[PDB]
Formats: sequence, C-alpha cells, structure tokens
Amino acid sequence: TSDESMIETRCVLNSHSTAETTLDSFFSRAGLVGEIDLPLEG
Amino acid sequence: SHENSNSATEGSTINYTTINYYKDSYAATAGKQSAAPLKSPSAEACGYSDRVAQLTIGNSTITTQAAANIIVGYGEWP
Repeated sequence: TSDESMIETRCVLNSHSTAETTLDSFFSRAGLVGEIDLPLEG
Repeated sequence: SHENSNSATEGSTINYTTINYYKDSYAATAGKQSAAPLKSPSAEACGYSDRVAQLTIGNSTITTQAAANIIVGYGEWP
C-alpha cells in the first residue's frame, strides 16, 4: 500500500527505469525454437 | 510592579484578583478566579481524526476501529 500506511518512510527518488520489463525487452531475445537434423545415415 | 510575580499560579491563563500587603505574590490571598479532557475524550472529540485515520507508528501498523472508540489521554496528544 505504497509504503505509507504501514511504516514511516523517507523520501526516495526512484530513478528506476521500467524499460527492461516491457514485452519488447523480455521477449526480444532470440531463443532456440527449432532444431533440424539432416544426418548421413540416420 | 511593586511585588514579585512569584505565586504558584504565575504563567497560568487565569487572572486571580487578590489582596497582598507584602513583597511576594505567594503571600497574597487565595482570591477569586476573576470534549472534557478528564472524561477520556475520543479522537473525534479531540479533533485528532487526521492522526488516527490509520494507526501506523514506525514500521508497525495496528488494524483497529479508529476515531470514535479511540481515546486520547487527558485530551492531550503526545
């Protein structure tokens, strides 16, 4: 509850960016989605 | 101006009319004197509902019914 109704708080300047929790940050990372085998004798 | 202001009621908010034939105010007569704090007033009665809306003191919170059934001792906030 925004830390105010539970404890006494000081002023904190939250220069904490939320840009890394976006979908374009959480999902724009290449991951293995397919492996194709082209063997010689298999 | 001719007597010391050294009775036990100096600094109080009540003017005492008195009789004094001496240098000291404490030598004078008892004289005349020219919600209720003792009735355990509530936070609503004390006008302190802003400080009791949610009782969080320090890193501690108590969850209780506020204002009406919450008593300020002697009508005086600490």
